[PDB]
Amino acid sequence: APLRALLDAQRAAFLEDGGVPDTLRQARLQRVIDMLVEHHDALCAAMEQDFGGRSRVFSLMNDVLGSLASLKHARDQLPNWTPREPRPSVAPFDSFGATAWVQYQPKGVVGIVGTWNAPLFTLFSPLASVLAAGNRAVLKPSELTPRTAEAVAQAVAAFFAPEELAVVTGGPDVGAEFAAQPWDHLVFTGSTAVGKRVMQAAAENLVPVTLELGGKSPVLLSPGADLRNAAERIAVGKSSNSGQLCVAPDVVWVHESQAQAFVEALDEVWRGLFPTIAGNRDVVPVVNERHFARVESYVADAAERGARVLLVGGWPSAQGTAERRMPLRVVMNPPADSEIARHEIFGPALVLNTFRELPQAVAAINAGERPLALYYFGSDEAEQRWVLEHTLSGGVSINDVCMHPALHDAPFGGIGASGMGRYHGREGFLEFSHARSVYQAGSHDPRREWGMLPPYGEQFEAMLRASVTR
Amino acid sequence: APLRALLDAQRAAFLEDGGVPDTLRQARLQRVIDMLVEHHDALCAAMEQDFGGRSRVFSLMNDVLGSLASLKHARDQLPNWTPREPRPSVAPFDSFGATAWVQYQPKGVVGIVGTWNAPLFTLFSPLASVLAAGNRAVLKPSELTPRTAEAVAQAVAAFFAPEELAVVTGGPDVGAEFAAQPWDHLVFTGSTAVGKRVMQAAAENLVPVTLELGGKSPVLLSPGADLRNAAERIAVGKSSNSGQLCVAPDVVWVHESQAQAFVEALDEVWRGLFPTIAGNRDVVPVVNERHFARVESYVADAAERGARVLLVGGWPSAQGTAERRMPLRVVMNPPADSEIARHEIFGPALVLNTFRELPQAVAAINAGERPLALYYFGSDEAEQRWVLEHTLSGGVSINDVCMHPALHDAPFGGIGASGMGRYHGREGFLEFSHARSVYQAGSHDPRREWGMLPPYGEQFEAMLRASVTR
Repeated sequence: APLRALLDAQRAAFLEDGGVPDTLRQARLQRVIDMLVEHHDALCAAMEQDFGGRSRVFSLMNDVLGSLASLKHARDQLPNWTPREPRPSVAPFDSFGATAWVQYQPKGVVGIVGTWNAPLFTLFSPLASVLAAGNRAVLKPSELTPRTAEAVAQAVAAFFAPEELAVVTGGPDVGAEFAAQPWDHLVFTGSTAVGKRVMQAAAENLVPVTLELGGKSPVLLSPGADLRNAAERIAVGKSSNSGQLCVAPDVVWVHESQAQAFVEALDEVWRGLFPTIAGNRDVVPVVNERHFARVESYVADAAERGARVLLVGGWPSAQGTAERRMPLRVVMNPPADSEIARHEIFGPALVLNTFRELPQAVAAINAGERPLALYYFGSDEAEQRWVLEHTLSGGVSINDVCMHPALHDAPFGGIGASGMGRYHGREGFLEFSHARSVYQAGSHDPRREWGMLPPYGEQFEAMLRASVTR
Repeated sequence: APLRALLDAQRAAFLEDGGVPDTLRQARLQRVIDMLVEHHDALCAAMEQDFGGRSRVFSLMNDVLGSLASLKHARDQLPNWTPREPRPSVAPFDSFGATAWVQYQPKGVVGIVGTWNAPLFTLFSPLASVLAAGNRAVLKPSELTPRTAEAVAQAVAAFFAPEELAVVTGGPDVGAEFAAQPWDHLVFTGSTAVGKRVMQAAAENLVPVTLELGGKSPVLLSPGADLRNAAERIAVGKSSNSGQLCVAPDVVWVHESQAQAFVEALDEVWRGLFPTIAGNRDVVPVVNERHFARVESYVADAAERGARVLLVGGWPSAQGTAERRMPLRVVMNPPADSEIARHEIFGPALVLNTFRELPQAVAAINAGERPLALYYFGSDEAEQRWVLEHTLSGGVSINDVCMHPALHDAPFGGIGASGMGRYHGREGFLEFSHARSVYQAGSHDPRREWGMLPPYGEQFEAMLRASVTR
């Protein structure tokens, strides 16, 4: 009842809104920016405590500045997106004055369900597109970052009336009720398995959904790639948030003859990034004991099944285990029925699979679900093109990892099991708009003269038949 | 299994296509064009007999030429849609050579479920966009047009290998198995209630959907509108297919003082279009006795509840009833709990609601579900703008009805209960494509030398804080 009452109040205000001018959308976006600028110290502290020691430097980059960048881009660019677009109209009536256009209008009240790994970005980066399109919104921060959820709730209550932007906090019971409301559009970031249940819940009210989901993002290492450079970039991206990123490298494909050299370079880079693991505040802990036991169970299962497990970047210790801070474990060619071959790792472990011929790796990728991200390292344009043409992933980075979601003017989203829909840029503006085609009649209707109206003319029928051509 | 075996055969062949060049997509579209050109007379005969007398002129114009025009537009225009689109890359790394683009790739195997009221158009017009995007497809014609379904199946089997394009026929049991398959995309046209169940079925496999559904499409008659011109255009569009169109005018809103003039004009026009009703091959029958009883019960139920019912365009007769050919019945101001106020008519009856101030009509529209189409007649540009700004519908026609789905270069689809997603034009190409964002790294990575890598120093932190600005 209280959640529905909030949706109804936003909807009542929207139906009185009518048109939502550019400058009102920009003012709303500016208000969100001003709120984050005012509250970012409290927000970084909350994120740190929620993880049990997540670096405020990483939070500032990933969640605070990442969100601010999305919001500013939408603020500054949306005047280019709102104008209507004239289109050719229906021939031959356009020869008599008929015209046409597409106009974009907000859908109304959008719900946004965030996740815990980037608990501001997964709320405020989709919000930037949602507000640019002229909607009102309700945010549901993750209960796995409850200090952050509460700081976001207090901050929005201080800056916004609830009819314009509101926050709902609570456990997964609240989230479930959230997903069942008749929104005009629902955005969800989270696991593939939960995304299915979100879509089932949305189906009850025909709510369109943006689902940003998961998978095992592969890296393809060209047999001709600079292995030392690839190891550096992959180490930086994989160690970010201790692998707790939706686009983190999950499986690396490397030529058999280059596996050892790659792991050695990966280890050297990682030890230079993290000279200690236990007690190192730069190492992001696994968010909680549940997810720590999850990741560790994949590693232990792989070892029991006979896969070789390598330590990269340090040694485990009692204290690191207690802090949920770990070096990278690399699992070589795990069996297809092992847990780590079948689940998203989302943590400090990595699968390293070897190949003889790069099409062998592409075939394995294609036999699995389509990942949110796919990566290719190399310098052979023909090979790069072949890999992309014969795969499908949500997005791609070439000669780096984890970079394409930071593109403001390109869509960010999945495909297949990694999700549907997108946000960011003009594509994200379109996602939360209805594209409304309009035909406008001309002055003179020639149908009656031409015999096109019943009782139908024989000449008209003759002309219809002469129009059936290749 | 047979249905799944066919999907798997198409999927296996898709994975071997790799890239799908423009010219292959054009050849596929041309083969569909050639098939329809070769078989259109037999298809029009099947459609006539399935309805018990649907005009071969109407079928030729709407199902045959409508489908052909969509396919030829996709064939001729797709080389404009497939090129990759460069985009600004991620700052500051674009100052170091990083680049980006969006590339479009087919999703794979698309299922298309058609309906009976336009049994070719609702298969082949979405198919045009599906094939333009590089996909393979399976079609499910409506079983309410069984001769047409069979003719489509035989025509496709004569012209196409089933791994490229195939047809499945059968009743609701087949339709349910069809909606449960793991397509890469599913297109469904039909009622809102069945669309809900389709979306529920798709959720189990995270299948993205294009749902083209229903509602009660309203006409707003400005008090300044030319009433005779509006009556003429509305009579023509409402009598098309005897109202069995997803964008047919369903409710007309008229100022109280103009209702009589409008109904008199509508009658005069309708009698000119159909001087007789019974035995008149120009009058499309209601497709079968079930839908005939449905439509007639809405009329009866409204009169039983006190609503005035007016005859437009002729007088009912025993012969007309047996043929399922009727004059228009106009139901005035029916109560909100009447069947005709709550259901899509989709036949030869129309609700006429009166207003004293035009905003009353908009308010009532906004209190119901969002319709697939909305129409405005008038000459006041400001009033026209106000109406469109304060309503939302799939599409719109101004000073005509039923025209905007014939736009080749604008999307066609619904919003809210009238559906989600779209086809036609570049928008339809994009519907059945994945838009894959790609970041490509530059030569020199500046992060290390700028202190952006762990171990995190205080100067990097200071630079981050200095970036937190309005």
